[PDB]
Amino acid sequence: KVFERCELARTLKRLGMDGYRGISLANWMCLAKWESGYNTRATNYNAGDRSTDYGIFQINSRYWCNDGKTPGASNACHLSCSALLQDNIADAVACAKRVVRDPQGIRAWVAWRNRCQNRDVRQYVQGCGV
Repeated sequence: KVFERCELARTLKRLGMDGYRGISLANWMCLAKWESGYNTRATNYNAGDRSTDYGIFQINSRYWCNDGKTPGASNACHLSCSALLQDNIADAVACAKRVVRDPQGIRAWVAWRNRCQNRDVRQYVQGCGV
């Protein structure tokens, strides 16, 4: 599924993402935009450590979900990585929350660092009534 900008914003808000652990909705919108371009079935195989980034937030197999093929991986969100490729993002949002309940917070994702930190993210939720 490829969400429209404002469509995603309302859904994330509805799912309790506005300010979860200090993170604004516009920060999450900025992450998704740069991670998968609002695409729920985006995946990225990282041949280096044999892991894959799944879904709209591009959550990595080594730490967050189980795909059975990542060497010495972990499953913190306790989900099958298929749960992160659904059109219904409820599980992906629940896992992204688990990720930010970690020391780095939203900083866990390097693309957030590169394109959202100290960047005007307000533009991602303008006109969405959120």
